[PDB]
Amino acid sequence: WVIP
Amino acid sequence: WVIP
Amino acid sequence: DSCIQFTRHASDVLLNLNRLRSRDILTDVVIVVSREQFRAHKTVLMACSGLFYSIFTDQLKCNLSVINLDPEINPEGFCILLDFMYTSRLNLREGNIMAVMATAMYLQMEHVVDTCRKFIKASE
Amino acid sequence: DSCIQFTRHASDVLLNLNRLRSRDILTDVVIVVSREQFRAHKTVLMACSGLFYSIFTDQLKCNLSVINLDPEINPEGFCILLDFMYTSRLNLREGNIMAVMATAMYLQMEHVVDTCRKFIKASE
Ligand SMILES: O=C1Cc2cc(Nc3ncnc(Cl)c3Cl)ccc2N1
Ligand SMILES: O=C1Cc2cc(Nc3ncnc(Cl)c3Cl)ccc2N1
Ligand SMILES: [Cl-]
Ligand SMILES: [Cl-]
Repeated sequence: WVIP
Repeated sequence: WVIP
Repeated sequence: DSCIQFTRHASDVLLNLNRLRSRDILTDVVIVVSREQFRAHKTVLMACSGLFYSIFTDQLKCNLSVINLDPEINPEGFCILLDFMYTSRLNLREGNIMAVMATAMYLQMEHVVDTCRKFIKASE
Repeated sequence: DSCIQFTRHASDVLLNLNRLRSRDILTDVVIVVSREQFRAHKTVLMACSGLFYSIFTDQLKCNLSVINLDPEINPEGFCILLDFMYTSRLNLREGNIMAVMATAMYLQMEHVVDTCRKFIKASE
């Protein structure tokens, strides 16, 4: 999971 | 395009 | 093999599937979550959820145009997860995390369940 | 927004759509290319090809279960492009590049047309  |  | 790979292809396909969903094009099922209805493509739901994969591979349920979810399922939690299926983006907030995690457990979306567990653990 | 994004989600969705295609699950169209037949999902074809997007948004053609391609289309070139749609991997070889490029032009798959043009230019 990432900060887009 | 890339070499996978 | 000796194939070449187009890096952005999968993301471009998913973007177009979401555009078809927004315009209600070739949607073949309505998911009923208490008073709320959500139109979708059976193939995308199966590709994202262990529950929908089991439902639409069933020889009788594969032909249904309406699927009713368990009354304990929260429509907002479902909406957030449906948006995630079609975009890869999850709108996870303090006010919805419990409903999102419970809906993801029911839908069998293990990566969503995992991030919800981690976000809850950090707040404890 | 304040969404989080699952990096591998789009690739995982496409992998599962290809698994459904391999098992012939919820495929809703057969593409006829001379003597050869290819089963697929209309939504994936539309998401990958400007030609299929135009065909399946047409109010009469959207309901057809069989689509016949132009007789000049090579079945192997089509097969390679169908595999690309469902995997992001293109089996481009000296022996098939001309058929693949012509099929990609017909199907309106601009990124494939672009790499074929570049691979041909380098060999000149
Ligand atoms: O957490 C998850 C996400 C998910 C998706 C699916 N889907 C598929 N799996 C295998 N082959 C096929 Cl053909 C599909 Cl469609 C099944 C289980 C789960 N669990
Ligand atoms: O080279 C290409 C690849 C391609 C795909 C599509 N597909 C879609 N485009 C916009 N909205 C939607 Cl809803 C879809 Cl399905 C249209 C044109 C082209 N051209
Ligand atoms: Cl997931
Ligand atoms: Cl393309």
